[PDB]
Amino acid sequence: RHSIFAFTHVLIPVWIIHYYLKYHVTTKPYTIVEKKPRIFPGDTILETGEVIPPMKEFPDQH
Amino acid sequence: MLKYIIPTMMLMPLTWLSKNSMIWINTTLHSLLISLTSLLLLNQFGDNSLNFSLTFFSDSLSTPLLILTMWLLPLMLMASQHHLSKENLARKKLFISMLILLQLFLIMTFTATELIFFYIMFEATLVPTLIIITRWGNQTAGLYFLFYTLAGSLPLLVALIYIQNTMGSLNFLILQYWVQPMPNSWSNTFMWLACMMAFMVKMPLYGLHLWLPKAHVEAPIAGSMVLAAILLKLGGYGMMRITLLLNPITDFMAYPFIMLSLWGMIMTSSICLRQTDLKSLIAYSSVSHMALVIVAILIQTPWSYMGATALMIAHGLTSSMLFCLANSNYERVHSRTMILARGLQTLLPLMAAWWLLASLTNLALPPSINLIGELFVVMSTFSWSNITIILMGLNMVITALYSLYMLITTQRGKHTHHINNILPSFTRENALMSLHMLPLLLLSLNPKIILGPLY
Amino acid sequence: ITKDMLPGPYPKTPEERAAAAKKYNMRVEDYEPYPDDGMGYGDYPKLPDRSQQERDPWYDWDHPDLRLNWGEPMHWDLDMYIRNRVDTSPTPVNWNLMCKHLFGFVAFMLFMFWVGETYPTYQPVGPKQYPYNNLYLERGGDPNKEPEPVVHYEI
Amino acid sequence: TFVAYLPDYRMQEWARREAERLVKYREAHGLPLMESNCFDPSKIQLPED
Amino acid sequence: SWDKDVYPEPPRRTPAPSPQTSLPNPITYLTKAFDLLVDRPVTLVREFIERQHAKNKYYYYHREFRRVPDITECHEKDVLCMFEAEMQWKRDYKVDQEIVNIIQERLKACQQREGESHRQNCAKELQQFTQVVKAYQDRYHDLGAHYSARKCLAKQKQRMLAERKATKEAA
Amino acid sequence: MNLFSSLTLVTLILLTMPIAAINFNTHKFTNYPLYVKTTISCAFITSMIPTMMFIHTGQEMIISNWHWLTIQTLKLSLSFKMDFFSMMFVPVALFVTWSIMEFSMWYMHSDPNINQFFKYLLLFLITMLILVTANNLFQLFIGWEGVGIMSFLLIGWWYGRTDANTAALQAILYNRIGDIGFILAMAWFLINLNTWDLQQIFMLNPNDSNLPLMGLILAATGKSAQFGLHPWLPSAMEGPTPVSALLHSSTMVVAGIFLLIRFYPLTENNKFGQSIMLCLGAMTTLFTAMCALTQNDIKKIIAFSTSSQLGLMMVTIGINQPHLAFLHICTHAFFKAMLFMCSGSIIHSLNDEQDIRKMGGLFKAMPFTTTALIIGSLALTGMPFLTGFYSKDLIIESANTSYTNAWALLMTLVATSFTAIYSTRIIFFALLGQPRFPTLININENNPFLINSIKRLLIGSLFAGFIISNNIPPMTIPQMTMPHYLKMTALTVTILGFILALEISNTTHYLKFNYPSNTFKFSNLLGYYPTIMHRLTPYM
Amino acid sequence: GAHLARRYLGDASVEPEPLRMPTFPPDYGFPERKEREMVATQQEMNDAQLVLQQRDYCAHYLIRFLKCKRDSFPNFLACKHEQHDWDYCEHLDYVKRMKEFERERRLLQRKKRREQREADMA
Amino acid sequence: DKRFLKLLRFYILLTGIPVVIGITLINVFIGEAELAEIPEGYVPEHWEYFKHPISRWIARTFF
Ligand SMILES: CCCCCCCCCCCCCCCCCC(=O)OC[C@H](COP(=O)([O-])OCC(O)COP(=O)([O-])OC[C@@H](COC(=O)CCCCCCCCCCCCCCCCC)OC(=O)CCCCCCCCCCCCCCCCC)OC(=O)CCCCCCCCCCCCCCCCC
Ligand SMILES: CCCCCCCCCCCCCCCCCC(=O)OC[C@H](COP(=O)([O-])OC[C@H](O)COP(=O)([O-])OC[C@H](COC(=O)CCCCCCCCCCCCCCCCC)OC(=O)CCCCCCCCCCCCCCCCC)OC(=O)CCCCCCCCCCCCCCCCC
Ligand SMILES: CCCCCCCCCCCCCCCCCC(=O)OC[C@H](COP(=O)([O-])OCC[N+](C)(C)C)OC(=O)CCCCCCCCCCCCCCCCC
Ligand SMILES: CCCCCCCCCCCCCCCCCC(=O)OC[C@H](COP(=O)([O-])OCC[N+](C)(C)C)OC(=O)CCCCCCCCCCCCCCCCC
Ligand SMILES: CCCCCCCCCCCCCCCCCC(=O)OC[C@H](COP(=O)(O)OCCN)OC(=O)CCCCCCCCCCCCCCCCC
Ligand SMILES: *C(=O)CCCCCCCCCCCCC
Repeated sequence: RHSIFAFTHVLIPVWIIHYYLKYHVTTKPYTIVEKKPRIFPGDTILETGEVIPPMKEFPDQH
Repeated sequence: MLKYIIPTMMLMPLTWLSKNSMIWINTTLHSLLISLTSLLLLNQFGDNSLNFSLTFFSDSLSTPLLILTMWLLPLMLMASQHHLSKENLARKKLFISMLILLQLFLIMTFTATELIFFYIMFEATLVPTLIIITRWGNQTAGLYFLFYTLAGSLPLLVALIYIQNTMGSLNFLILQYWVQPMPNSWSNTFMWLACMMAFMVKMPLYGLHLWLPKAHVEAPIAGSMVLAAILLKLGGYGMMRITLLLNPITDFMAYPFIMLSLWGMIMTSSICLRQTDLKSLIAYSSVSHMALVIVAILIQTPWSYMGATALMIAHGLTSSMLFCLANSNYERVHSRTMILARGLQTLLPLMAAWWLLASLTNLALPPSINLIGELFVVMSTFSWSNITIILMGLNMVITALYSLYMLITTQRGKHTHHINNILPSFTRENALMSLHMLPLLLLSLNPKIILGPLY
Repeated sequence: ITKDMLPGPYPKTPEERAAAAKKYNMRVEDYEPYPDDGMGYGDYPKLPDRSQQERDPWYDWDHPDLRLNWGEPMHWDLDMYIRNRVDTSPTPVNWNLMCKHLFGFVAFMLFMFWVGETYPTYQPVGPKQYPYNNLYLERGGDPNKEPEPVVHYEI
Repeated sequence: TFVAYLPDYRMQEWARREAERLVKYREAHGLPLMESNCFDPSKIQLPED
Repeated sequence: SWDKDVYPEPPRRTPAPSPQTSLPNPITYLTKAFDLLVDRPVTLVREFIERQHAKNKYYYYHREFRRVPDITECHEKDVLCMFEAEMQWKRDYKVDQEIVNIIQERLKACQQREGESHRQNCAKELQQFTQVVKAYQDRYHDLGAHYSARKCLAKQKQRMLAERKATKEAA
Repeated sequence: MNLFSSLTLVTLILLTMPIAAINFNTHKFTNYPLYVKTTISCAFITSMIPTMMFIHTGQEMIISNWHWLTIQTLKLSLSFKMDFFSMMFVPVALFVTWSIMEFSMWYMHSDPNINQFFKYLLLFLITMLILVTANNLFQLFIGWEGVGIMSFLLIGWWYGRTDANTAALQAILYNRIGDIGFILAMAWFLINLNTWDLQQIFMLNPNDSNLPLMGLILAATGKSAQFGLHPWLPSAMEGPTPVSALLHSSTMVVAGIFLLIRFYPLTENNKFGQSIMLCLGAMTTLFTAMCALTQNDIKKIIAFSTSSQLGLMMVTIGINQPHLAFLHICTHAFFKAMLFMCSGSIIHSLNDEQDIRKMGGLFKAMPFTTTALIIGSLALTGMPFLTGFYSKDLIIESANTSYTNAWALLMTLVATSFTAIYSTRIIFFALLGQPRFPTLININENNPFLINSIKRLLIGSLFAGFIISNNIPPMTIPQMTMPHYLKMTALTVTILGFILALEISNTTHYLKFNYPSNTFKFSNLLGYYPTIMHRLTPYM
Repeated sequence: GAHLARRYLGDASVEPEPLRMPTFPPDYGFPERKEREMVATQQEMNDAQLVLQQRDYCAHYLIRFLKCKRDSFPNFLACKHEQHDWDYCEHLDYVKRMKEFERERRLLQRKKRREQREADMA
Repeated sequence: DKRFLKLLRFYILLTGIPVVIGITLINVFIGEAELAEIPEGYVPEHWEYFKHPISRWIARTFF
């Protein structure tokens, strides 16, 4: 009863809200729509496995 | 609907056979049982109404009106038992019997399948209401009844008998399928006014509205609750049933009356900024809110009917709570003067919190169903014309102001020095406020049951 | 309370005026009613149309929030001349000069906004030039068609 | 509690799920998502001129 | 779960994190703390409750409405057949409403998921949305609050007369 | 995915939990304001993790978690939008609110209704985070009307006073005149785009969008106290000082600016809306900062200060630079809440004295308040590399270098000089000079609540502009090539305002009595605008 | 800011309008003028989600700066050189826009001298 | 007023806590049904067309 505030107001609401979002909200279509991550030349895709080919050598300015 | 009419009539031996101290408790208990029973009316479908018999049917328009009607009776019995504690016991049972008979007329007014049975029940509701207002009212011509029945009820009677002889039936279910287009003529024009003007007066319409800020003042609390909560909505229910037959003449005959409402909700609202009587302020607010129901019925779009039935249910709840708050002050200072008793949050904090909630739902604070009805009516009238939004929005300025001015005049400021009979809030009064407000707040969590036949 | 203290019709005879001034609890010579045209004021006094801000703020009032005494005939718009609402108090600047200054400042500022909108300020540069046919596919161009080539040049 | 568990009040949920059938039916057979005509224009006689 | 045919999505391709700097970010440590402290107890509770579901398996069904004759092949003022046509048209009207809602869900999800390139990448969803809203507007708009199968058929006949006159004056 | 949206909703549910605590009570609380201050501290710490994983990638999402109502084509879902605007406004609002409530444990310590005060202040915070996390116009209207109603309830906090209820009803009237335009905008989007959701509004991309943008500009004119509808914000200093510090500086009054920033893809395709916003914002930032030059009530001066900064925000929305306007919000919040907090410390030390003509000698009498108010005034004027440098000067750098109304630019520069004028007016009459207050000096600022509450916003006013301005991704291209008289414009005109107003301040020690002309009587009577329209329009 | 007075208080016939320019051909005065070379591929910035204001002829430095700003977390000050590269390339693009404006000013002065010599000759 | 609020909390929770615990026990133990296609020749009852068990009991018993 010294960190009861971090338990009853954080951890139990994180448990309840993550349960509600995982097993009732994401089970429904288009409720949590996440924007796709920004792809750069030089990335390695975790899903496909293909490394994005980089950009051209620059027309140097300095 | 026979499972609701028979307990309503068994409330007559339940109120006359009871003991001398038991005729409030028994009637309140069993009327709350009937009000809990009333939720079986929500067996509604997206295509077909809940058609019980040849006489009775209940779609999603009549269902919230029925639930509000059967909920209003225990609240009127809680409201009216204080000031009748000095009344004779037999006249006390007469008052409760008039309320039960009025409920009996209303619950089969809203479920009348056939239109002339609707008319007979509709004009039968006026007799217990007039008995209650004239007998258990406080103060002292009568020309309002005559002007009502000339421009109203008997033109509606001749109109419905004419529809009976032309179409062959006044069943609303048959008239859904045998409706004919009503062309431009003078016969159809006076036919349209004969069908509409009785409900126009019963809303009330602006210019025909002056009967109401006197009938609310000359009433007891139960009379004011049943007037502003249900009896003003008989006009809206009758209009939503009768505008089926009245097409497409309404598409050019709704033009005058909409003006009378679109300016009327500007005028009466501003009249609410210049009132000295609290109960008349609630009365003119009721006129200003029913003006939008008139507009939304006359423009006859789906969003307008959804907003109008939401506004009818929300306004029944809100106006009944405001009249019960005015009752709670009238039973302490014995005067309806709004500027007399001030600063009452310093004395009655929970009652001032109920005043705050009632004024917030009066000015349509979202996500209340007041704002849902108000907002959908404003959307449909913006679709009607893009100028009316100004006349809507100016209204939604003034509807804030007198909602909070009434909150500032009575509940704020320095308390009145020469008034020392301000008792603490009785448990009955706060129970009455909470049974008005908690259904009104809970309907914000699921509003689709109060959005009519075409949600 | 009874009948002969409530407001009645407009007075005609001066003894009715004196009885009404005794009724409204005021002097007979300061008793002046509203003009008889049929607006429905009756025998009600024309109070001098000053608000409750100009009433004595230090005085021991019966109603200190309204600054008013018992039995004194209230103004017809006593609900309107409250200290939450329209005042009658004097300002150190006259009303007409305030109207002139406010209207002139608003009109002159909006006219100068119109003049500056007619005459914009800008930078000594050209337009921002964009690749791929001035961003045809990025601005929502359909891929079945081909636009005119928007080709920019080095400088 | 009773209003919270009304059995598909005025069949909206059904109408979502039924919609989830029909779009799925007309992504497979190449039919457009909704016709401009509600009924079949073959079974409508027109007033001639 | 749902059907990925009626709710289409492009494949979510995330890149593997390549930290250029040496500093350990708090996001991965809070992710693993979330996976230990939060994700596993919620998962075990859901496993126990899902076992308790599967100990009594029972099914509900989607109600199937067979086609009845429409308002066109109903005789005039015959309520026993035009009632069935009206309920048919009302159920189809509500299902068409929910189809338009599904296409709105697709359009909003495409716009958010594409982010800034939404005007480029969601031209197909915008075109399907324009098709289904044009169809809904030709099918049900301006029927009013007392809409019926008769009013919809009268609107369709007036639209067909306008289209027939437009095609005939073109030839 | 599982962490971001979870902590997003945990912040909001954590803010709603003390409302259930104050409503489910029987006993007398063991310092419920300490409970709400600890709760908002924890909600700030909770909301910082989605901010960090937005700084890392740029991960935006939408939580459409509760399907609420389907009106035949309108699926009103409880829909939250976590983009750049939510991720950068929610932790700033929580940090400012946590500082305001630890200030409020001291300023409102003798109140027997302190529980109702913190309940109303937390209800305001809940409604504002409804307002800035909203994805449809209905939920945004809920948050909008919620901050309007909590504005009413927190202006009329001492409800026995007639002027407090007067200012509350005035604030309601001007915000409902804004609500006319907002409901006009909702009506236009429902009838022409069939939506209130922001995604479909941005996707359908309307061209004839003059009417909905005029509705949104009228909503912002009501809410952000722009010209025509400003006077409720000078009236709104009647309430408590944490009310005017939290709500009417940093959290409520930016909501119309936040509404026009939220609708930047529609305003960037309309030159007419940009021109109307530019003209109205230049008008506001001239007029309100000019009316600040002649006041003596310190809360009136800082109210005209924050309204002038809102007019500057309206200008930099009108030049089609929305992210600079939003950075000016997130910058302005720290030091303007701190300036109201230091003014309230001066008020409470001098026994409820708000008039700067009875102040002075507070350089060494209130040294921590002196230090923090000087840092706040410098960050107001655009001192280099304080927090107010990292947006406001950049605004000028894009207000010069664009196809712009020139008179609006010139009024923006005149307003920039006027800010320095009333800032050194505040420093001269309040902290400088000699004591003019009464004789029993009860001056004290030794409470750890007050020290820590001003201290955290002072760390904010020193570092947060740098930290936030370096943590954003670039959503625009910064104009960084300009001539040297045009790069050095805002700093030079600010210093000219400093020097001219030091001349104005050194005129006061001369023993010469001058009659005030029409300029001082014009500005001192609030540009004559609250005099006529509060007497003539309710009369008719 | 001299061009404001030269377009408003002087004559307007020789100062180029901001809205409709260049009013001249691209090679009117340019023999073998090369086209601008684009460095960033269109799909590489379609996958970089860049603002359409930022999808100009120099967004490749911006792509490098955003890859830096993502990768160097939490050290938010470890991408100053990529920022200065992108700002220097924006500076060069602004200088090219100034060259466009000055080319238009000198061609309008050329047209003024041309029409004055044609009027004084014929 | 506080006596009213104590009575209000008590009389709401007096059947709210059994209803919340009962719905919790139904959602843990008995639980939500699963969507399926109709068997070849099987006729479902009307209360077997609904997903939640309390909705099934309402459609069977009352409706
Ligand atoms: C709580 C008691 C409080 C006091 C009691 C009195 C309460 C008041 C009186 C009420 C009387 C009844 C009134 C009518 C309501 C009836 C119920 C109802 O209709 O509920 C509706 C709705 C539907 O319920 P349902 O129909 O039963 O569910 C259908 C499914 O088929 C069901 O799906 P399922 O079967 O799959 O789910 C089963 C579910 C059970 O289902 C339920 O419980 C739902 C039914 C009860 C709902 C009661 C609702 C009452 C009101 C709640 C809200 C207000 C509360 C007060 C205010 C709070 C602060 C604001 O099981 C669980 O939830 C168990 C998991 C628990 C997770 C937490 C712990 C995990 C880790 C544990 C670690 C330790 C062990 C590890 C090892 C284990 C090894 C074995 O229920 C809810 O919404 C529940 C409330 C919470 C939802 C999430 C809340 C967070 C959302 C956040 C974002 C949105 C808000 C944004 C705000 C922004 C700022 C403004
Ligand atoms: C189906 C299951 C549902 C479960 C969840 C329940 C849903 C909500 C139900 C209603 C909740 C409020 C009820 C209490 C307020 C009225 C009485 C009062 O003053 O009590 C104060 C008292 C504590 O104060 P006190 O110091 O002891 O005495 C008062 C003082 O003397 C002096 O008083 P004061 O001035 O200091 O305090 C008054 C203060 C004054 O504050 C205000 O007036 C400010 C409020 C307006 C601005 C802020 C909100 C703006 C809108 C945003 C929120 C809604 C959407 C949020 C979602 C995200 C965005 C979409 O208001 C409050 O504290 C009330 C907070 C909740 C307000 C709800 C909305 C009212 C605003 C007007 C209508 C708005 C549209 C409808 C929204 C409906 C949402 C469900 O509280 C209690 O004793 C509570 C007793 C238990 C109440 C049970 C309520 C449920 C009854 C239903 C039974 C059947 C279902 C089972 C559910 C059981 C749940 C436990
Ligand atoms: C009806 C017409 C006549 C009107 C008067 C009637 C009087 C008679 C009264 C009869 C009983 C009551 C009838 C109406 C009941 C309405 C309630 C209801 O059933 O709802 C169903 C709704 C159903 O919503 P739903 O549509 O999502 O339901 C999902 C469907 N099931 C359950 C089957 C899976 O219930 C809820 O929404 C409950 C949700 C949980 C409880 C509420 C949580 C939030 C509360 C606020 C949290 C804090 C937020 C911040 C606020 C801060 C302070 C401002
Ligand atoms: C604090 C106590 C909480 C409960 C603690 C004890 C229980 C254990 C902890 C876990 C929680 C319970 C299990 C998970 C929850 C149930 C999951 C489920 O099936 O939910 C069914 C549904 C989900 O919605 P749905 O889409 O499935 O059903 C809606 C019904 N139809 C589709 C017909 C419309 O309900 C909920 O989840 C309700 C949650 C509401 C939360 C927010 C309330 C805000 C109230 C605002 C009112 C006004 C809004 C106006 C504006 C709206 C936007 C425009
Ligand atoms: C993008 C476009 C932008 C356009 C901007 C310009 C358009 C708006 C023009 C101005 C409109 C608002 C100003 C006029 C009305 C102001 C009323 C008001 O605020 O009154 C305040 C007054 C008390 O204030 P005060 O006296 O200053 O307080 C000192 C303390 N004793 O309080 C009172 O006296 C109380 C009064 C109560 C009764 C009021 C009755 C009249 C109500 C008028 C509603 C106006 C509706 C406008 C609708 C517009 C539709 C488009
Ligand atoms: C050419 O001079 C046009 C520049 C833009 C319009 C004039 C701006 C004048 C104010 C900026 C410089 C101020 C220096 C103290």
